[PDB]
Amino acid sequence: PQITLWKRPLVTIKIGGQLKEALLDTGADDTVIEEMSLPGRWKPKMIGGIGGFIKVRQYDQIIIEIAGHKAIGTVVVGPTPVNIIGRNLLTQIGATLNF
Amino acid sequence: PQITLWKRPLVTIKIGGQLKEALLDTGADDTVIEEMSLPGRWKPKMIGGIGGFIKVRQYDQIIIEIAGHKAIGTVVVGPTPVNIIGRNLLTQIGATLNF
Ligand SMILES: CC(C)(C)NC(=O)[C@@H]1C[C@@H]2CCCC[C@@H]2CN1C[C@@H](O)[C@H](Cc1ccccc1)NC(=O)[C@H](CC(N)=O)NC(=O)c1ccc2ccccc2n1
Ligand SMILES: [Cl-]
Repeated sequence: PQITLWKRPLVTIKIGGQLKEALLDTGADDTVIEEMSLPGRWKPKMIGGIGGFIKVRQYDQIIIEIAGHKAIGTVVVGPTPVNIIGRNLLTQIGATLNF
Repeated sequence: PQITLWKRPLVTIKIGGQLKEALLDTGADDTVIEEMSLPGRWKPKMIGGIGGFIKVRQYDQIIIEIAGHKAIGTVVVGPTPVNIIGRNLLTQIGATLNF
């Protein structure tokens, strides 16, 4: 698909057996999901953005289906107001910015 | 151009006659620039991100070149860690996300 940016580039994802809405975010290093349980081990991390940092739990080798495209990678979980698909998974579905 | 996302999508911008580095950010509603002087009056705005909110100065109808493409629109100035080109100006340069 080609997505114009007049509005927020929101898509449906599947993660942990759950459907969620998420933002396709070229300005994010990481994939940050609102609080949910995920399988396997995790470790704590601090991630920063405008405003400062938040504490998250980092889970590795997590599969997410992103608007129909499967990708695997590290997902961090914590108190974000918006689920964001960052570059670590955007690369895996072949996403590019074009102008 | 076609910009992949293995690295941060950083480009050169020109604002106020000055060259700066900025991030092309589909996740950002607004364009946020590091402290600098800009002409005219400003109005207040609060912008929210991952760690919370920051106060910025909103300047309308600012001329800015982005990777060689001219945009004229709203920029907010404040204590951002990274200059961010958000959707308000990405649309003016005709940017799309594709996968
Ligand atoms: C810029 C503004 C207009 C305020 N918009 C936003 O911040 C919205 C807010 C939304 C609600 C909260 C959840 C995030 C979404 C998406 N974001 C956009 C989104 O693209 C945002 C833009 C950004 C990039 C760089 C630095 C700061 C801010 N990115 C991020 O928040 C990601 C989160 C992450 N760690 O992966 N940060 C970074 O990728 C990142 C990179 C370099 C940095 C250097 C110093 C300090 C912080 C740094 N953060
Ligand atoms: Cl990863």
